[PDB]
Amino acid sequence: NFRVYYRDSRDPVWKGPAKLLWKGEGAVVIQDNSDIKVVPRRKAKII
Amino acid sequence: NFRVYYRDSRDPVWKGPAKLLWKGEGAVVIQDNSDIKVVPRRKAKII
Amino acid sequence: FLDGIDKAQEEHEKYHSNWRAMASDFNLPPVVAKEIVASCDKCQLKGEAMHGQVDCSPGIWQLDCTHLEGKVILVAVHVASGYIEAEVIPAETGQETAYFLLKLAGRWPVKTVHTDNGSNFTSTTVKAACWWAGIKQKFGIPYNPQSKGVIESMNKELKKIIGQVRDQAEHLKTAVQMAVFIHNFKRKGGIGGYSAGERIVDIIATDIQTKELQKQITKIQNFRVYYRKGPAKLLWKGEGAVVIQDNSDIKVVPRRKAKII
Amino acid sequence: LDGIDKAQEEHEKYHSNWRAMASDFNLPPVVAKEIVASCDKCQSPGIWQLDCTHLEGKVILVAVHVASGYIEAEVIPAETGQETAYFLLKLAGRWPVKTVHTDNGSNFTSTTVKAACWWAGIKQKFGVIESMNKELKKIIGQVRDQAEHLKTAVQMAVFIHNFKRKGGIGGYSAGERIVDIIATDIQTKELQKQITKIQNFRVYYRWKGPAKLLWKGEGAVVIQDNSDIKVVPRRKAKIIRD
Amino acid sequence: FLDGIDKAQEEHEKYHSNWRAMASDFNLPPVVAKEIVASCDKCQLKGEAMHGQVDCSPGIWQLDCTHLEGKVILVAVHVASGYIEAEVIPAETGQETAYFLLKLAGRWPVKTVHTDNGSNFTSTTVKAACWWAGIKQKFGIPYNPQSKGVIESMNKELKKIIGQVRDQAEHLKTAVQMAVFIHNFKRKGGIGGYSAGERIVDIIATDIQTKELQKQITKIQNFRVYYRKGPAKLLWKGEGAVVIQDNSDIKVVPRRKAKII
Amino acid sequence: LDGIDKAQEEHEKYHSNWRAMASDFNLPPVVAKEIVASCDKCQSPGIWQLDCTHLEGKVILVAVHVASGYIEAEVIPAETGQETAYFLLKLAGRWPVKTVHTDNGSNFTSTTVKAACWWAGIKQKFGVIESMNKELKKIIGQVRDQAEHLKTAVQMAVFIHNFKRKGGIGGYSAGERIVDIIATDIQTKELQKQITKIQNFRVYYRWKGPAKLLWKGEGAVVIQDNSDIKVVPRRKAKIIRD
Amino acid sequence: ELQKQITKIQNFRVYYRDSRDPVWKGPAKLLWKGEGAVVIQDNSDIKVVPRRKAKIIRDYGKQMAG
Amino acid sequence: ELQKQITKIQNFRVYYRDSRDPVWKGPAKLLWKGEGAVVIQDNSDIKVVPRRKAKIIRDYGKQMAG
DNA sequence: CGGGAAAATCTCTAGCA
DNA sequence: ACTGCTAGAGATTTTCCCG
DNA sequence: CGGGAAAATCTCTAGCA
DNA sequence: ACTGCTAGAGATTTTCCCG
Ligand SMILES: C[C@@H]1CCO[C@H]2Cn3cc(C(=O)NCc4ccc(F)cc4F)c(=O)c(O)c3C(=O)N12
Ligand SMILES: C[C@@H]1CCO[C@H]2Cn3cc(C(=O)NCc4ccc(F)cc4F)c(=O)c(O)c3C(=O)N12
Ligand SMILES: [Mg+2]
Ligand SMILES: [Mg+2]
Ligand SMILES: [Mg+2]
Ligand SMILES: [Mg+2]
Ligand SMILES: [Zn+2]
Ligand SMILES: [Zn+2]
Repeated sequence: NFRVYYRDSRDPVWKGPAKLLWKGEGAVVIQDNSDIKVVPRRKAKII
Repeated sequence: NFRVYYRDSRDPVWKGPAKLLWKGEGAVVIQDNSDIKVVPRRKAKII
Repeated sequence: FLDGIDKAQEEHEKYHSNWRAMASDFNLPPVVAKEIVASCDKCQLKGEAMHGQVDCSPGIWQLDCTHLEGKVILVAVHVASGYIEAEVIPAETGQETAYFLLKLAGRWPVKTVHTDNGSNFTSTTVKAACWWAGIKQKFGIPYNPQSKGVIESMNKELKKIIGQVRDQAEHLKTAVQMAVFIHNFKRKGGIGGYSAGERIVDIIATDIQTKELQKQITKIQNFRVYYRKGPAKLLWKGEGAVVIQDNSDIKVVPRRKAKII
Repeated sequence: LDGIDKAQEEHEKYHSNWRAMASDFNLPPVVAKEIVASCDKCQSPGIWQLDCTHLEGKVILVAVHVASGYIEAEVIPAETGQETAYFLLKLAGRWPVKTVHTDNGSNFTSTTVKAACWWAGIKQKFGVIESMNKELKKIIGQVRDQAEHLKTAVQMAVFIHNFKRKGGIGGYSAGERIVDIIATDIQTKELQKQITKIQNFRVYYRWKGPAKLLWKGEGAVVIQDNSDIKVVPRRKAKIIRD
Repeated sequence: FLDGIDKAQEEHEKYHSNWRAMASDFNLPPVVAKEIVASCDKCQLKGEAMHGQVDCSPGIWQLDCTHLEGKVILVAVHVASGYIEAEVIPAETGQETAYFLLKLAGRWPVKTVHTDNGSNFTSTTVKAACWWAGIKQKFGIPYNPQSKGVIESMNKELKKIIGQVRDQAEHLKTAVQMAVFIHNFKRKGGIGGYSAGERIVDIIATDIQTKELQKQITKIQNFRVYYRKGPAKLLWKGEGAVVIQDNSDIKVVPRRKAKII
Repeated sequence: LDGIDKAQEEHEKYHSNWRAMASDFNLPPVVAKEIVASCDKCQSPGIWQLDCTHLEGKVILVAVHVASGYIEAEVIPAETGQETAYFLLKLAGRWPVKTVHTDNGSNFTSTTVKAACWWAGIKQKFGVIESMNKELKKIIGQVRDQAEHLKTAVQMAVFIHNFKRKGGIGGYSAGERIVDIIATDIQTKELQKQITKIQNFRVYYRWKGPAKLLWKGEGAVVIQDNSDIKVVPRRKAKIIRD
Repeated sequence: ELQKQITKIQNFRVYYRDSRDPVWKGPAKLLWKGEGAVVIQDNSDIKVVPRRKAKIIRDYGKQMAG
Repeated sequence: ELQKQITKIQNFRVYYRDSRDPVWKGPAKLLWKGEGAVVIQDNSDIKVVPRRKAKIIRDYGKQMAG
């Protein structure tokens, strides 16, 4: 599996780790504490 | 001679034409109605 | 360096050293230093250094609102051509957005709309209007104007032309319509040296024409190809290459090891 | 190139147009247009028709692209020159509008409508609009119950007419037809541009007299001398501007 | 096209058409279309698409103030190395800026300072302090933070490290000093895989050493060179090339057509 | 490479250090350091000295880099551990501070100063500082009239001492000297890194027994066998990790 | 009959992009068109392109210049 | 005497930029240094560089790895 | 000389507000 | 007469290690 | 085949707020 | 499961025009 770290939409603080649920060209889908979220790959890091 | 057109520091409206007084790498020195001004070449156009 | 990793760990627990500092100092391999930095949550602070690519299928429009002199200008762009349609509306409300979209879809073929999450767009009215006229609503990632870069740049350009012409009109709505005319027919460039109006006409006519031609080809050209595997429909062949579609998976294979029946 | 004589024979047998030659025997469009223009015996997309309609005590402004029957309509607050002018300015910024045909009225014969027409480069001229207003009203009645305010029913009828009704030769919508007509018109204007570009030159070949330049390619130069199109190699010809 | 230019002029007086639209439509040469656009004041709306380059001589520092949790952090960077010095001050005043600069110039060799035009920097106090310690004050173009890009990026980086360490300290000033330590000694990269502390030491020692070596060479190596022209001091020679300095104008000439005396 | 024997003879004649060999006969520093380390008969930059001084009813914190005499000073509100710790944390983030030598006092022997020393990796130890405080006070008196508040005169005296006074061997400032000393120290730590890297390998050449790897180049491998440095071609040698 | 269709499809110009390159790649040459993928010819190199990334035109213009 | 000085100047590495390129150009080789211009050797190509654009170091770690 | 692996170099982004 | 930069994250291209 | 001139292509920026 | 873009301004590199 992968850990995801991500800037949320407006908040400047980086959150994570979250699970990777889906990876596209341009965006990812992550799960952080039962909270599905869609983040730009610009605002996210997958390990 | 050259005409200069330039965004001033903060105002979004483009002014000009002004005379070229000096041209450097990165900035120009212009005269617009007896008002010497130093503009970035990013914010200016010389014709 | 088995001993240094422990020292590099306790140190990073304090200074959070990049991988190079720890590799230099505690004499660790680059992979081990990178592994130490990689497991610290307090150092995962930067995203990927790329950009996505927005969709450009001939049926997708990007809509946004924008503000100029106290008024709300509602703007659409056809993504593939750059063709804009704008209008000074009196309020960023769902009623004025659903009416604008109903007019757009009655003029041009609109399949998908891409907007941000402003309320006028996430309305039940805009939704029932899109439903009535078979339009699919895409919402970008919240607070990601990059997902709508086309319409955002067109906001920039529309407002630049509006500034150029504003003195030729009394009211803002007239300036706005003149700027739409000017962007659509008086500015040439892009892929075919086109104006946005000509370019959209080309994109729509080409779409119609090629869909027709292909319906005809596939009605006539009926073949099954075996390559390397099972049967596969033949798409196009030529110049020592035979593009086929097997199990909804298009692939190009060389002419050898490929028999047509 | 080699089939120019065949194209010339074709035109003398069926009087077909330049597009047919260009699609069949593979010729540049200027050369086909020249072949079709050499026989004297062988000798719209921008006109809109405007009119107002009244419905349930409100006025609908209707513009019909005559060549296609494509319709653009909206409800307007009042039959004024301001509203007719704003309508016209919207229409011309969205479709190439060259000429508007209106009835003798006030809104249409107004200095503000005239000023909008002048700013947009539109010429004015004072039974299509009537029949297509009838069809508009029919659709507006067919869908009235699906919308509270009248303007929504007017735009729903515009949608249905432009895209859900189908007829004619091969069953196309008004949107399909206007797109094809405007596309043909862009082709036409482009070929006119190419002619207007090349007709300002003269060619000298093998020297012989002056000869009109038609096409200019990689290893050939198609010209015209004494009403007879002829191909010469580029190295053996000289092109000047006059 | 002499006739079209008049039509292209009246049209541009209305729509302001880019050069491509007018060239396409009125059949004008590209140079003539560009000349029409070029003489309309209402179309000169975009600057040059480049960036300048900030000075990086070993004696120039960039100073800025920045804000974090209600406090004012005064920051300096040595441009050539990336070496930072910061301090939570109680007020963006000239007194607290002149005292900070007096301390910097007593620790490191400071020749020029580059700041924006905020009041703390354009003070008479900062000016008399810079005068006392022979420092030259450069002020960038007003509202051009690009001229101070180095210190601005260092603001970004300082605040990132401060966020990483903030929980290890009670007060902000302690977090700030720890972040200065961390940036100066616990982050390696750049030109010589250095930390900013090592890099500044190298830049200063190299400057001292090479100035000395050259004083010695020029005291020993005394020659006049004639090339192509008059006499010219010889700077360095080798590998079929002889760099000379004539009339305060350095030039490299090939070994041929150049005689040393 | 060829002059390794000459360097060996040189060390047996004048007992010069590895830097001399590396600068003279052009040898990698690890090989020169090995040559200088093979003779038993031939066998600071991070120490600071802290102390407080009192002047006109205010306390000055003074830190002197002993190897150079470079001084860092400021006025502090009070002789507390908080202020000594904040001073120390500033000093270590700006100069590489390994060891601080203080007198037996309160501020210096405090859990907060101890915590700052521990966070920054500084060792503590409880007539240089006295003389250089005297010189500091002399300059502070020389410039007092040029500044109203005492802290400005303290920083002006710091400036003058670190950069306007000159003495010693060739007349350098304390800033010049500390920069050279820290630069030598970075060189030293780098050579120590290179040794600590290479000494984890063994070499087999021509096979013979194990041999310590010294330098590894493009077309040569300098090793050491039986206390005798020897050069072998790379193709004829094999390097492993142990 | 059919070859006319193939060559006419062939006259249509395809601008397109790849996964990470923001620059649009010069007019290729349309070989086949489907509901979601386009098959083109870019400098004697056959590529398949997602529909969502390909703008297809005729270049009325290049065409009337031949 | 003098050649030692020349080669020692020669050991110093020069990073530098040109007029419109934001990228720093890899270590050249210091040939001469003046109050405002630096003369370097960048891949057997002698250039003169404004001082304000050149960062000059030794690379203490390259030097001690020889 | 040649793959595989490692390292160096290149490309590109956010934030500095 | 003055001027975007920095440091990390993936991608690409050199460099190296031994058969 | 070869310079010179023109055109096409490349590189890069602000604003969208 | 989604995604920066656009149009102009200088710079650079192809393409062309005729000796
Ligand atoms: C309340 C709705 C919904 C939720 O969010 C807000 C706020 N917002 C902010 C911007 C904006 O920041 N544009 C600057 C920009 C920056 C980068 C880039 F690539 C493109 C760009 F346009 C918009 O454009 C926009 O339409 C909105 C909006 O509509 N809303
Ligand atoms: C009152 C003083 C003097 C006059 O102007 C103001 C306002 N200002 C604004 C920014 C700012 O907008 N930073 C964002 C940014 C954008 C682009 C870029 F390349 C670098 C960047 F930092 C500053 O950083 C800053 O120090 C000030 C300041 O000090 N002042
Ligand atoms: Mg919006
Ligand atoms: Mg927006
Ligand atoms: Mg500031
Ligand atoms: Mg700032
Ligand atoms: Zn960490
Ligand atoms: Zn204009």
